[PDB]
Amino acid sequence: DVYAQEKQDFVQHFSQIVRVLTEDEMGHPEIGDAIARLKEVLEYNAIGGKYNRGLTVVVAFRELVEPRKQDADSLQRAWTVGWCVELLQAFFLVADDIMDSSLTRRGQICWYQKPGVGLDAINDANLLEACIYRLLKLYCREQPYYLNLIELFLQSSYQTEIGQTLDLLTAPQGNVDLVRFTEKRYKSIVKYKTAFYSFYLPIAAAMYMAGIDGEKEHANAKKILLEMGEFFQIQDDYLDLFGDPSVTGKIGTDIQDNKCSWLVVQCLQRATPEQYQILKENYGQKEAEKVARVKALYEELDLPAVFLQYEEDSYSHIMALIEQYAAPLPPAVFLGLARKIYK
Amino acid sequence: DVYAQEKQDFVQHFSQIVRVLTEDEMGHPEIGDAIARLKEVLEYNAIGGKYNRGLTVVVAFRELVEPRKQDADSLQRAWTVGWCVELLQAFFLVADDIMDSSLTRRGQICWYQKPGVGLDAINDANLLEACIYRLLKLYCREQPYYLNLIELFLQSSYQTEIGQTLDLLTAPQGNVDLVRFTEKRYKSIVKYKTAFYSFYLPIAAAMYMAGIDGEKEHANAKKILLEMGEFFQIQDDYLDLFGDPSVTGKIGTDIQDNKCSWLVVQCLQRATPEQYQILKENYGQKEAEKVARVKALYEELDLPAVFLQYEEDSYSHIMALIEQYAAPLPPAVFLGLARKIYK
Ligand SMILES: O=C(O)c1cc2c(-c3cccc4ccccc34)cccc2[nH]1
Ligand SMILES: O=C(O)c1cc2c(-c3cccc4ccccc34)cccc2[nH]1
Repeated sequence: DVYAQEKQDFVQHFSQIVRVLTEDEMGHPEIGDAIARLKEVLEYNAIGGKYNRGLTVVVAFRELVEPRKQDADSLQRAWTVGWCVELLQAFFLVADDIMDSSLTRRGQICWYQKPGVGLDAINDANLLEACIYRLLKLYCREQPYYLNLIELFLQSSYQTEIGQTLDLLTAPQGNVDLVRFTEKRYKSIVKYKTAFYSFYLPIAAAMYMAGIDGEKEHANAKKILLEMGEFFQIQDDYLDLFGDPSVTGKIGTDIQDNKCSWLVVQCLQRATPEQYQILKENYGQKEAEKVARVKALYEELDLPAVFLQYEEDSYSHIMALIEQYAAPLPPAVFLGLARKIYK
Repeated sequence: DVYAQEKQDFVQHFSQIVRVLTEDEMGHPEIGDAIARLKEVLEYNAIGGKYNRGLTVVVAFRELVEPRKQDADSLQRAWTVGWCVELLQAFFLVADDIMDSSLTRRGQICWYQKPGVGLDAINDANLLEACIYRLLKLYCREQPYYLNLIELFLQSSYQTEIGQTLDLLTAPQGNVDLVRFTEKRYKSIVKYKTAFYSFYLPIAAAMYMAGIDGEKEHANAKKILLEMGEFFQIQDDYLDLFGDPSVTGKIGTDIQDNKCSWLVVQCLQRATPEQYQILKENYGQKEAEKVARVKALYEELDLPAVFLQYEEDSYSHIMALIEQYAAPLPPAVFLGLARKIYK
């Protein structure tokens, strides 16, 4: 795929990002110790993932911009804006792992769990966020899209933070309540906390870099991308349990962690008073036996079949969304992304 | 003073800020619960202080802009940018109180310590930061200084975060070391963590709003304001101990909290090997007797006299800085601020 083609150049560019960001202690030797800590924070948190969100900027750039205008400088800017997306995610992950007491992230121990780090990781998360705007100034200050990119990264941080607030209010640690776990609530959490920054932001960033700044074009691209975001998170909640972890790189911690998953939401909708009481008793419990009972209840309520009928309607619908709203953008912009998610 | 004159109108404008920020759930009823939490976060954290940093924007605006151009709309923008400074501080305080395990802030319990809040306050701090850029867009999008304000608020967040990193590395909780407590380190911490956002940011924001965007003018104003910032923090560290808390609104928690204070720094400089060992044994201890021994050592080393000779040299020096670097700005811009700090 077009993602694997662009990966190597993109991952190689991280060294440049780190160099340019650590080139602040040249004239200001006084902050050197802080800059060394910033480097360590970048290396641990911005590296070790799939880089899919960041690569989406680069892939979309290649497809939106005329090959003739894709010079050395424009590509460097595309790889930087791609890394800004990856930094925005690192900032979210570092902080979210603190708030939900996570132990591991991308196979390794969470940054905040590292000895000597702890709650200092809050400042580290803030620094990761600050790096975006430093990189945008260093690389894009002179571009006609500079302001659009700044506003886009700010609006996406804001939407994600609203999504995170909504998530925290729905699943309060200690105040365990399944009444709050509605489809309307789930869809809003997914839209604000995940779909905007993961799907709309990288394509939207690529669009502005190509000079596509029209509100209607951005509204059209957003209608497609937000639906792709809903599907992705719904599919990810299934794979957390009903998915053979050979393919993935994570296992079912959602039942024991008391998460507002798409599974628990459908389970509640299709529940009899007795079925609900079983879920009420077993969901969110650290006990192995209790986790095993929820899985059995999900299987009983046709949830692997419910997810298949959802996939079916979703495959056709995203194709309808691309058919109707991709123009004037090349449909391959959305299709290349949908292939990675839907297959 | 000119600060007390502008206070009432400024504090009354908070209601408008909260209304405009909570006017996002009109078209998006789905995020209503999150917006209610944002309102509660604003009301608890942005209110209850002296509002000095925010008022500095408004006072400086009144003195920099021609009375004829100070219309209804321009004043609303000045009060909003003043509130953006107050929000930037709320974001820093909420987060810093988490990182150093603070119990109280402005006489009341820290937000994170409130039952049901806890580490959710990290998201709350992030939301407070996001509100700045929302207010700048809502009020200043159409102004020729829009971008300058965005970049100024971003650069100030970055400088404060670097200052906070430097502070955390100097005073690691558990890894108690006085060797790190140097004057060069203290001055860098104060400059990055405090002086930029408290002194340079509000005047600089007022300057851009007046159309004063020149690099030399900003460099001149910064030379004055950074020295005012150094003095302020040095004076504040003294008042923490040697200052009768009748005047202030806080007491000596710096010795027991193991802080890199200007006092402990001078104490180390003027220490014999024996005097250092006493400090090494008693500094950073929760024990009342141990806290009492440090105070006695500071008194012995002429530290109230050392601070007076510092005040003397500082009074003349800031007057020299204003004399030399205020032009073309009215010197009252800096003088009105220095009066509040130096008297
Ligand atoms: O977050 C992960 O580890 C992950 C990412 C993906 C993606 C993916 C591929 C290409 C672009 C994307 C843009 C936004 C979100 C996800 C993608 C497809 C399948 C599984 C995944 N897991
Ligand atoms: O932070 C507090 O509570 C406080 C603020 C002040 C100020 C002050 C006054 C006017 C403008 C300022 C701008 C930046 C920093 C401090 C000021 C003068 C004395 C004591 C203070 N305590």
